[PDB]
Amino acid sequence: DVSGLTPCKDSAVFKKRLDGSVKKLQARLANYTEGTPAYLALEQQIDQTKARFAKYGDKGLLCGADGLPHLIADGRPDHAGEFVIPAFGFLYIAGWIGWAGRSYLQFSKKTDKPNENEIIINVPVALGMMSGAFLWPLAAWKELINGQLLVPGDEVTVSPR
Amino acid sequence: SEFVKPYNNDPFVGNLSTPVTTSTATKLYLGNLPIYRKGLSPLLRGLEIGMAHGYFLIGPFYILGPLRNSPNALLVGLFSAFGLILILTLGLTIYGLASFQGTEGGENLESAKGWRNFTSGFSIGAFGGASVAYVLLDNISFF
Amino acid sequence: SHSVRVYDTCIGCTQCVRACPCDVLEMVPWDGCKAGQIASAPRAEDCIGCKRCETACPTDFLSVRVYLGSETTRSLGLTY
Amino acid sequence: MSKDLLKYLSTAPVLLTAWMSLTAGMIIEIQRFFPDSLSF
Amino acid sequence: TSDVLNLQIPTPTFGGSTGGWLRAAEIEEKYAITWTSKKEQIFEMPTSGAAIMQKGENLLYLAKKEQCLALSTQLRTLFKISDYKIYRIFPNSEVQYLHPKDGVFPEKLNEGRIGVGNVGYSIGKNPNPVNVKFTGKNTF
Amino acid sequence: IERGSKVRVLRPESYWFQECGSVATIAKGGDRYPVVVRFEKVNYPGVAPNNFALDELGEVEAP
Amino acid sequence: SASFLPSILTPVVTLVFPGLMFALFFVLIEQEE
Amino acid sequence: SKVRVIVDKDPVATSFEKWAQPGHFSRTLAKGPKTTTWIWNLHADAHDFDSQTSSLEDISRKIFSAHFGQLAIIFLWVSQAYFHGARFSNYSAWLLNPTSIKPSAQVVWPVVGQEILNGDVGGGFSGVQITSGVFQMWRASGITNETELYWTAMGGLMMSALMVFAGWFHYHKAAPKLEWFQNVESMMNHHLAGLLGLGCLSWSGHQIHISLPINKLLDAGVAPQEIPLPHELLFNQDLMAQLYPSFKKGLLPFFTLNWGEYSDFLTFKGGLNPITGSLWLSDTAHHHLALAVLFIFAGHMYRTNWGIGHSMKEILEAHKGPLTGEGHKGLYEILTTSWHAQLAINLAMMGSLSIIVAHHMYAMPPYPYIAVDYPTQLSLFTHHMWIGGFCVCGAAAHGAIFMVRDYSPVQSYNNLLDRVLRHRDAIISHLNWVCIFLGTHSFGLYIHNDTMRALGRPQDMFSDKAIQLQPIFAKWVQSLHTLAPGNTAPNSLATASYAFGGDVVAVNGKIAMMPIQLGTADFLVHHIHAFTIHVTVLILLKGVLFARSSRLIPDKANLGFRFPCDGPGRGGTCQVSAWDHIFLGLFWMYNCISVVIFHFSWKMQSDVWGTISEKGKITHITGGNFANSALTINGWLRDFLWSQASQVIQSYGSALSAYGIIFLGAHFIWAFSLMFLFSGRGYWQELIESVVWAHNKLKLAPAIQPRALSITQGRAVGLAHYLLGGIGTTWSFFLARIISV
Ligand code: CLA
Ligand code: CLA
Ligand code: CLA
Ligand code: CLA
Ligand code: CLA
Ligand code: CLA
Ligand SMILES: CC1=C(/C=C/C(C)=C/C=C/C(C)=C/C=C/C=C(C)/C=C/C=C(C)/C=C/C2=C(C)CCCC2(C)C)C(C)(C)CCC1
Ligand SMILES: CC1=C(/C=C/C(C)=C/C=C/C(C)=C\C=C\C=C(C)\C=C\C=C(C)\C=C\C2=C(C)CCCC2(C)C)C(C)(C)CCC1
Ligand SMILES: CC1=C(C/C=C(\C)CCC[C@H](C)CCC[C@H](C)CCCC(C)C)C(=O)c2ccccc2C1=O
Repeated sequence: DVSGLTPCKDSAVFKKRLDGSVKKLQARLANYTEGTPAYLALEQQIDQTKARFAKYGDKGLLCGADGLPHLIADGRPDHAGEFVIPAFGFLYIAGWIGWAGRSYLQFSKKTDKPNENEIIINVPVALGMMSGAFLWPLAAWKELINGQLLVPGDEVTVSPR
Repeated sequence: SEFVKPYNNDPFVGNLSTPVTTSTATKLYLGNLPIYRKGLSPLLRGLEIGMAHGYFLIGPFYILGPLRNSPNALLVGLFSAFGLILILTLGLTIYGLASFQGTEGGENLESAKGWRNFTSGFSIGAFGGASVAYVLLDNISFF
Repeated sequence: SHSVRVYDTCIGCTQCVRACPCDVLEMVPWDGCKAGQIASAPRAEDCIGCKRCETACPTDFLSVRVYLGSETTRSLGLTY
Repeated sequence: MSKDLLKYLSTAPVLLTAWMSLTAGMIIEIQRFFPDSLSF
Repeated sequence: TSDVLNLQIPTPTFGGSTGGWLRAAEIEEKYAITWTSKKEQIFEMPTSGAAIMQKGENLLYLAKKEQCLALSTQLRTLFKISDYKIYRIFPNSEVQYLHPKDGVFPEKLNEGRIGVGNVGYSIGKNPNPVNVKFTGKNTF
Repeated sequence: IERGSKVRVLRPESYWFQECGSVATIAKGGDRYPVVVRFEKVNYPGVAPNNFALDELGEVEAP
Repeated sequence: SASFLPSILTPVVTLVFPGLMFALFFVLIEQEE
Repeated sequence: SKVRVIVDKDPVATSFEKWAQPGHFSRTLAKGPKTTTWIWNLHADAHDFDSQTSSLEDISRKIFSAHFGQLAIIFLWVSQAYFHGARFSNYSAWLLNPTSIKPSAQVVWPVVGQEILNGDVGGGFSGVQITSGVFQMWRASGITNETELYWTAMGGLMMSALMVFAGWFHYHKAAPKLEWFQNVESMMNHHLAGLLGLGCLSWSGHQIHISLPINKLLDAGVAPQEIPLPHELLFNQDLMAQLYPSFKKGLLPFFTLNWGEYSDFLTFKGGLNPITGSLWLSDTAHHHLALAVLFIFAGHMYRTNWGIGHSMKEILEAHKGPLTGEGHKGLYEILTTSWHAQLAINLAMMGSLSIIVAHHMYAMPPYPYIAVDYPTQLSLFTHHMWIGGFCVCGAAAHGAIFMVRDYSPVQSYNNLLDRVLRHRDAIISHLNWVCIFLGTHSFGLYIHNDTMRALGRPQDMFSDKAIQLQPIFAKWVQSLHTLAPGNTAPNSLATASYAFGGDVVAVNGKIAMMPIQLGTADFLVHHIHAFTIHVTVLILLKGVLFARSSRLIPDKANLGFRFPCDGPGRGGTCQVSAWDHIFLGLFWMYNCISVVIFHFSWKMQSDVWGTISEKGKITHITGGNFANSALTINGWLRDFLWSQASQVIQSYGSALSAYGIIFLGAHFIWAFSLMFLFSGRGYWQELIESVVWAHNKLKLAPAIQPRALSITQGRAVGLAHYLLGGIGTTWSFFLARIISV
C-alpha cells in the first residue's frame, strides 16, 4: 500500500507479536492458583491483549516490517481515523479553552478589582463563559468582523526600535 | 588572662598578636632564618636557602621517580633535581626583572643588584646541595 | 572610573543621594521641577558602580544613570 | 459552607487542583471504558 | 572643615580584628572617620566584631570609603550621631576632607553647589553609537 | 489636556508607550514635565505614576 | 638520519620554546611606562 | 514556684476569613497582586514568622502549633505503612518464608497497561516490591498477625486526629506565654527523662514481654498461627518461664539487686543471631534498659521549682580561658531568645545522627532477615545519607539567618561568637588551603592512576601491586575491635560487628555480614570523602561567617539574609548573600553524598554481598573487583556505572519498567535544571515582553502582569530541579540494580 506498508490484519509479524505478548502472560500465569484474583487479573490481561490486537487488525491500520502500526498523517480519506479527525477534535477543544479564558479575561478587566478576580475566580461567571464558549468559531468570527478581536496596533506597547 | 591582643598595639590593622604570630620562640625562629637574619649580604642569604632547597629537591625524584627501580636511579634523580633547580632559577630571574626595575641597588634584597646576588647565590647553592646529597646518598651504607 | 549622568526628568526626591554608599551624589539647586533641586555627580571618581541610585529612582526609566567604564582601585572596591 | 469559605475554595490553586483532578478522572475513566485507542 | 586631622584623638577600645587595613594602606591610600559621642557604648565594626566607642571624641582608620560611610550610616540610623567627618590619608601624611564637604549633608540642599554631570534632555534622546564611531568620545 | 483626561503616552522610552493613562495634576510653572499621569499597570520598579510633558501625550478622552 | 629529528625537535620546541615565551610574555606584561 | 504554666485564653478566633485573603500574614503582600511575583513571594514568606510579627511570643505559639501539625502528618504517614501492610501486602506469606518471598505492600490499578508493575513477588501475590524494611521491623516486634497491623493503623489515625486537635487548641484556645517556652531547664529535664528514658523503658518492657518470646518461637520453627497471642504471653509467668527460666523468680531479683539472675533474657553476647542474621533481641532489650536508666538519670540535672539542679547560665559562664576572652558568656540569652540558633544546632545534630544511623544499621542489622534483604539495606543507607546531608546544610542556613537577624553586638561583646567573627579570614584561609591540599592529593592520585594505566605502566600506579597506600590506622582499629571480646570486652561472647573482622554470617546461602577488607582503594575513597566534606564545610562556614559583612561589602547585614547581589559594581558582586552560599553548598553536599553512596554500593556488592556454597565457597555479586577497579576514574565509569546500569536500561517490558521510566525522567529533570542554573532573568523578561505583545494584540493581557522569576527564585528553582533529578536518577539506578540481582 502506502510506503510499502502492509495491513496489520495481513501481517505475519503482527501475529507473531500477538503470540509473544499472550505467551509472556501465559508463562506468568502458571505460578498462580485458579480462582485467586491474581489469576483473574492475569487472564483479564490476556483477554485485553487479544482484544487490542484484534481491534488494531480490524481498524485498517498499516504495519511495517517491524509489525507495528504506522500512522499516515498524509490527509488521505481512508486514513482519516488517524491524525485528521483527532486534529479537528483537538482544534475545537483548544479553541473552546482559549475562548473561555479570553471571555473571563474580558469580564475580569471590566470589573472594579481585576487583580482579585484572577487569583480568586468568580465561579458562577467563569462557569457561564466556560459553558458559553461552545460556539467559539462563530463568536470569534463575529468579533473579528466587528473589530473587537484585535487591537489596532498603535495601542499596544512596544519596545523602542 | 588574655593571650590574643591587637598586633603591634594597633587595634585596626588586619592582624592579631596570637601566641603563633608574636611569641618569642617564633621571633627567634623567623628572625634567624637566612632571609631574616641580621648582618647578611643577599648572596649569602640565597646560598644558605639554596643548599637546603637543593638537598630537599633531590629528595623525592630518586625514590619516587619513573626510574626508581633502575641502577641509574640516583643519577636520574640528580638530573631531575638539576632541571627543577634551573626552572626555579629562571623563575627567580624573571621575577626580579618584573619586580625590580629602575632601582638604586645595594645590599637591600628589594633591588636589582640585591635580587641578582640573591638569585646567583640560590642557584649555586641549589646545585651544590643537590650534588652533596647525591654524594651522601651514594654512600648511605657509611651511616 | 565610572561615569554618572543625571537627566532633566529629575523630580528632586533625593532618594539617589540617600541610596549612595560612596558619597558620589549631591543635591544642587534647580528650577525645572516643583522641588527646586536636581541631583548632581561631582565625585564620580568614588563611584563603584553598584547602581543603588538607579534602584532608588521613582521616575519611569530612571533619571540618574551609571555607565560602567574604566576600573581603578576605588571603583573595584579593593581594600588591598 | 460559608460566604468566606467558598471564597477560599474559589482561589486559583484549589480550583486548579479540583479541575485537574476532574480532568484526570474523566480521562482515566475514558481509558478504562475505551482502552488502547490509536485511530478514531 | 579643612584638611586638618588630629592624630592624637583617642580610638575606640577594640580587641583587634582580622578585617583591618592591609599593606596597601600605608602605601596607597587610607581613610579615617572622626565623630563625637555622648556616652560609652558598643557599636559593630564594619570589619566584623564589636568595639566600645569612647565618650567624647573618637578616631578610626579604615581601608575604603565604603567602610567609613557604612559606619556613618550605622552612627545615624542607630543612636543619633550626625557630626562625623570622613578623611583620606595619603602615605606622605597628607589628609583630604571628604564627607560633609560643604559642611552640610548631601541630601539637604545647599546654595553654592554646581551641578556636575547634568544633561539637558531626557535619557531617550542620546545619540546613536554610530555617530561617535572612530572618535573616542561616547554618547553619555 | 485637563485634570481627569485620558491620554496616550508618546514617549518611546517610557514603560507605558502607546498606553492609556489618566491625568492627575497639571502644574502651572517652570516645570519641564508638568503633567502627572497615573496608570493602572505598574512598571518593573512598581511605580504607577510618572511626570510627562505636554507634547508626549496624545489625548483620548475629555473629562 | 631523520630518526633523530623527533627526539631532538619535539623536546626543544614543545618544552624550551613555550617556557621562554612564557617568561618573555610575563616580562613584557609587567614592564611599565 | 518559678517553673509554672502561664497560658492566654482564646487569643485568636477560629474563622474562615483570612483563608480567603491570601498574603494576610505580611504587610506588603496583603495589598493584593500587581505582578506575578506576589504569588512566589506569598509562597516564600509563608513560614517566615520572624518577618510577620515582631513579638517572640506569637512566633513561638505559631512554631508550637506548626509542630503539632507536622506530628499529625507523621502519624498519618505511620498509619499508611501499617494499613498497607494490613490490607495490601503479603506479610503473612513473608512470615511463612522470609527468604524467598519478596516483600510487597503496594498494588497498582489496571487502567492503562500499568498492571505489568504488579510483579511476581511470591506467595501468590502481585504488587510492587517494598524496600522500606517495614516487614522486618514488624517481625522484630512480634506482629505475626494481620489484625494488629490494622489496629495499629487505626491508632495512628486516632493519634493524628489528636495532634490536629492539639494544634488548633494551642493556638486558638490555650496559647502559652513567652515565659512558658523559655523554661529550657524544665524542657530539658522533661525531654531527657520522660521522652527518651521512658520511651526506652516502655519499649524495653514491650520487647521483653512480647518480642523476645514471639521471635524465639518463630526462630524455633513454630508457624505464626500457632504462636500464643501477645496478651496470652503478657500475664503468663508459666509460659515465659518455659521459654526463659528466670520469670519463676519474678520481680524479686530486681528489687534485691540480684540482677545476674536476669541473664537469660538480658544478655551481652553481641555478634549476630545465626538464624536471622540480625542482632540478638535480648541484647536489644538490655541496650534499651541501659539507655532508659542513663536517660532518666541524666534528666535530673537542671534546676526547676526545687532547689536541686543546675542552671545552664552558670555552667556556660564558668567556661572561659586565656585564649577565648569571656568564653561562653551570652550564649544562654542567644539560645533562649532566638529560634534560628536552636535550628542551627538541632539540624546539625539530627543530620549527623541520621548519618550515624546509616553507618550503624548496615554493619549491625537490627531486624531479623534484613541483612539478606540487600535492597532494604541499600535503600536505608542511601536514604539516611541524603536526609543527613540535607539537615546538615539546613543547620548552616539557619546559622546564617541567626547571624543576619538575631545577632546583637552589645549582647555578644568579646565572647566566643565575637572572637570567631574577629578572625574569620584566618579560618576561611586555612580551610581553603586544606580543601586545596586534600583535593589535589585525593583526586590527582586517581588522575595519576588513570594516566599510568592508559600509558601502559601499571607498575607505576598507586595500587596494591605497586606503590601502596595502606590505611594502617583503620586496620589497627579493626584488629583492636576483633580482639575486644575477652580482653577489653571480657563479658562479651562475640564482636560488636563482623565488619571489623571475624566470621562470615550466612542465612540460607546468602551472606548476612562478612569482614570488610580495607586496601589502597578504600584509603583513596576515604580521602575523597574527607575532601568533599571539607569543601562543603568551607562553603557553608564562609556563608555563616561572612553573613553580616565582608571586605567586599561592608554593610551586607543591611541587605538581608537573601538578596541577589549588590549590583555589577566592585567588579561584580554576584551571589554575595549567605543564601547563595547555602545554594552553592547544597551542590557540594549532593556531590559528597553521591560519592559516599557509590562507595557503599560498590564495596558492599563487591566484597560483602553474595552467596555461599559447599566448603565455604564465597561468590560475591560483582566478583571482588573493587580492589583493582576503584583506583581509576575509568574503572569507576566502566565497572560501576556502565556495568550496573544494565539492570535499569533493560527493565522495559518487566515489573521494573517504572524504574527505567523514572531513570529517563530524572535525567530530563536534571538537564532541565541547567536552564535556570545557567541563564539570567533579563533575557527571560524580554522574551516575556515579546509574548505579552501578542497577548496585548489579541486582548489577552492578564491584569496580574507576567514577570520572569526573580534571581534568587531562579537559583532556587534550578537547584531544586538539579537535586530532584540527581536523587531520582540515583534512586532508580540503585533500586533497579539491587532488586534484580
Ligand atoms: C486562556 C488563556 C490563554 C489564551 C487564549 C492564550 C493564547 C495564546 N498564547 Mg498563551 N499563555 C497562557 C494563557 C493563554 N494563552 C498562560 C496562562 C501562559 C503561562 C503558562 C501562557 C504562555 C504562553 C507562551 C509562553 C506563549 C503563548 C502563546 C500564545 C498564542 C499562541 C497559542 C499558544 O502557543 O498556546 C500555548 C499556550 C500555552 C502553552 C499556555 C496554556 C496554559 C493554560 C492551559 C491556558 C490557561 C487557561 C486558563 C487557566 C483558563 C481560566 C479561565 C476560566 C476561569 C474561564 C495565543 C495568542 C505563544 C505566542 O506568543 O504565540 C504567538 C507563546 O510563545 N502563551
Ligand atoms: C597531587 C597528586 C599527585 C601525586 C602525589 C603524584 C605523585 C607522583 N607522580 Mg604524578 N601525576 C598526577 C598527580 C599526582 N602524582 C597527575 C594529575 C598527572 C597527570 C597530569 C600525573 C602524571 C605523572 C607522570 C606522567 C609521572 C608521574 C610520576 C609521579 C611520581 C614521581 C613524581 C615526582 O617525583 O615529582 C616530584 C616531586 C616533588 C618535587 C616533591 C614535592 C612535594 C613535597 C614532598 C612537598 C613537601 C611539603 C612539605 C611537607 C611542607 C612542610 C614543610 C615544613 C616541614 C617546613 C609520584 C609518585 C612519575 C612516575 O613514573 O611515577 C612513578 C611520572 O613519570 N605523575
Ligand atoms: C602547522 C602545521 C604543523 C603541525 C601542527 C606540526 C606538528 C608537529 N610536528 Mg611538524 N612540520 C611542519 C608543520 C607542522 N607540524 C612543517 C611544515 C614541517 C617542515 C619543515 C615540519 C617538520 C617537522 C619535523 C622535522 C618534525 C616535526 C614534528 C612535529 C610534532 C612535534 C612538534 C614539534 O617539535 O614540531 C617541530 C616543528 C618544526 C620545527 C617545524 C615548524 C612547523 C611549522 C612550519 C610551524 C607552523 C606554525 C603554526 C601555523 C602555528 C602558529 C601558532 C603557534 C606559534 C602557536 C608535531 C606532531 C617532529 C615529529 O615528527 O615528532 C614526532 C619532528 O621531528 N615537524
Ligand atoms: C515528660 C513530659 C514530656 C513529654 C513526653 C514531651 C514530649 C514532646 N514534646 Mg514537650 N514539653 C514538656 C514535657 C514533655 N514533652 C514540658 C514540661 C515543656 C515545657 C517546658 C515542653 C515543651 C515543648 C515544646 C515547646 C515543644 C515540645 C515538643 C515535644 C515533642 C517532640 C517531638 C518528638 O520527639 O516526637 C515524638 C512523638 C511522640 C513520642 C508521640 C507521642 C505524643 C504524645 C503527646 C507524647 C506524650 C504521650 C503520653 C504522655 C504518654 C502516655 C503513655 C500511655 C500510653 C501509658 C514530644 C511529643 C515539640 C513538639 O513537637 O510540639 C508538638 C515542641 O515544639 N515540648
Ligand atoms: C527542621 C527543618 C526546617 C525548618 C523548620 C525550616 C524553616 C524555615 N526555613 Mg529552612 N531549611 C531546612 C530545614 C528547615 N527550614 C533545610 C534542611 C535546608 C537546606 C536545604 C533549608 C534551607 C533554607 C533556606 C535556604 C531558606 C530557609 C528559610 C526558612 C524559613 C521560611 C521557609 C518558608 O517559608 O518556606 C515555605 C515553604 C516552601 C516554599 C516549600 C518548599 C518546597 C520545596 C522547595 C520542594 C520540595 C519538593 C518535594 C520534596 C518533592 C517533590 C516531588 C515532585 C515530583 C513533585 C523558615 C524559618 C528561608 C528564610 O528566609 O528563612 C528566614 C530561606 O531563605 N531554609
Ligand atoms: C569536575 C568539575 C569540577 C572541578 C574539577 C572543580 C574543582 C574545584 N572546585 Mg568546584 N564546582 C564545580 C565543579 C568542579 N569544581 C561545580 C559544578 C560547582 C557549582 C556548584 C562548583 C562550585 C565550587 C565552589 C563553590 C567551590 C569550588 C571549589 C573548588 C576547588 C577545590 C580546591 C581543590 O582541591 O582544587 C584542586 C584542584 C582540583 C581538585 C582539580 C584538579 C586536580 C588535578 C587533577 C591535580 C592537580 C593538577 C595541577 C594543579 C595542574 C597540573 C597540570 C597542569 C600543569 C597542566 C577546585 C578548584 C572550592 C574552592 O575553590 O575553594 C578552595 C569552592 O569554594 N567549586
Ligand atoms: C505502635 C504505634 C502506636 C502504639 C503505641 C503504644 C502501644 C504505646 C504504648 C506505650 C506504653 C504502654 C507505655 C507504658 C509506659 C509505662 C511506664 C513508662 C512505666 C513506668 C514505671 C515506672 C517508672 C515505675 C516506677 C516505680 C519504681 C520502679 C520504684 C518506685 C515505685 C514505682 C512503681 C513508681 C500508636 C497506635 C500510638 C500509633 C502508631 C504507632
Ligand atoms: C491540510 C493538512 C495539513 C496541513 C495543514 C496546514 C498547512 C495548516 C496551515 C495552517 C496555517 C498557515 C494557519 C495560519 C493561521 C494564521 C493565524 C493568524 C491564526 C490565528 C489564530 C488565532 C488568532 C486564534 C485566536 C483565538 C481563537 C479564535 C480561539 C482561542 C482563543 C484565541 C484568541 C487564541 C497536514 C499536512 C499538516 C496534515 C493533513 C491536513
Ligand atoms: C525559564 C526561566 C524563567 C521563566 C520562567 C517562568 C516565567 C516560570 C513560569 C511558571 C509556570 C507558569 C508554572 C507552571 C508551569 C506550567 C504552566 C505547567 C507545566 C506542568 C508540567 C508538569 C507538564 C525565569 O524567569 C528565570 C529567572 C531567573 C533565572 C532563570 C530563569 C529561567 O530559566
